[PDB]
Amino acid sequence: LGVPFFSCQRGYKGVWRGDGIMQTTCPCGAQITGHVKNGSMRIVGPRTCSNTWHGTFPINAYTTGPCTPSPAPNYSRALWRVAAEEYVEVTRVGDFHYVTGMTTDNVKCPCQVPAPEFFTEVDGVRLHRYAPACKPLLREEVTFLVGLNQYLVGSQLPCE
Amino acid sequence: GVPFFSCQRGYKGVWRGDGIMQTTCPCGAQITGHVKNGSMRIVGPRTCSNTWHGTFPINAYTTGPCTPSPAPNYSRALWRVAAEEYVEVTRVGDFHYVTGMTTDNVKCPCQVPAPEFFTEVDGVRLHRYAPACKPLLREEVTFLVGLNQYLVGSQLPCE
Ligand SMILES: [Zn+2]
Ligand SMILES: [Zn+2]
Repeated sequence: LGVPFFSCQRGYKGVWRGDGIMQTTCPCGAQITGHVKNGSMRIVGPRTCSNTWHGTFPINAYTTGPCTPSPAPNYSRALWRVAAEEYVEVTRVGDFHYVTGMTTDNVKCPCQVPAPEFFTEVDGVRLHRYAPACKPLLREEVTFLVGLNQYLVGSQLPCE
Repeated sequence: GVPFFSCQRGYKGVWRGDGIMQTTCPCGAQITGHVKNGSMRIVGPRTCSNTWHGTFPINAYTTGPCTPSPAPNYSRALWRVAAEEYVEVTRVGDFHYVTGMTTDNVKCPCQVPAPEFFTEVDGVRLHRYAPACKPLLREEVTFLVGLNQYLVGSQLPCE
């Protein structure tokens, strides 16, 4: 049962790539419409959805339309999907990035981070339509694989 | 919006996640997929090739909690390696080769991902959002893996 405000997903507010009409459903039940033109989204929604009031658009498995978010480069943390059902948590310090969490020990991730629009989530905001459930993040005494080498959790990504 | 001929080529195979998928084919048809045990039951009008072929066209109008889990035994795939750039990968046995790219000097990861990370596999789109694919350049262009450069047609180095 969707409930106003308490059920609401934290939506995206920012630059969009592509123009047209976006459509989504907030977990509260609200249908949110985004009118996108020149990188900017105008939000239409009901009074009962936190997204309507914040001017945000909750991206999820029920999002449709031609546009995609282009997230701001000043993010702190991101969820990066590195295998079919596995995630690494990326922490951005300056221009450097660190794997600070993972869903399973010895998860293999690419040696460099992609552009932020390839992240599943940035600072708690979902960016992708399909995304597997994130398992609880392991942040202690775990390692990740890059090729043949093992790196300790908190390590910088090999290529930087 | 012409029946059969406007139609997008759709996916048929294993899905992960069970539940109800919905999409709109470019012909205008609404197609529903009921996913149970990784298998999809199609419901659609007889005016769409996807109904007639048992397939499900994944695009910007797809909704539902499931995703394709394609067999690792494709021949060619489209791989989105930058915001608006793609590489074409050709598989031969356990080896992969970059056989096309949308711009010269594209950088790509050294390893191909699992197939569900491809935007297209053998002409079947797998991803909901996907930027338009510019013409694929298949000759006299280079791709980069880290600091190393390779001519089109070359194997990906982490193999
Ligand atoms: Zn809501
Ligand atoms: Zn059709």
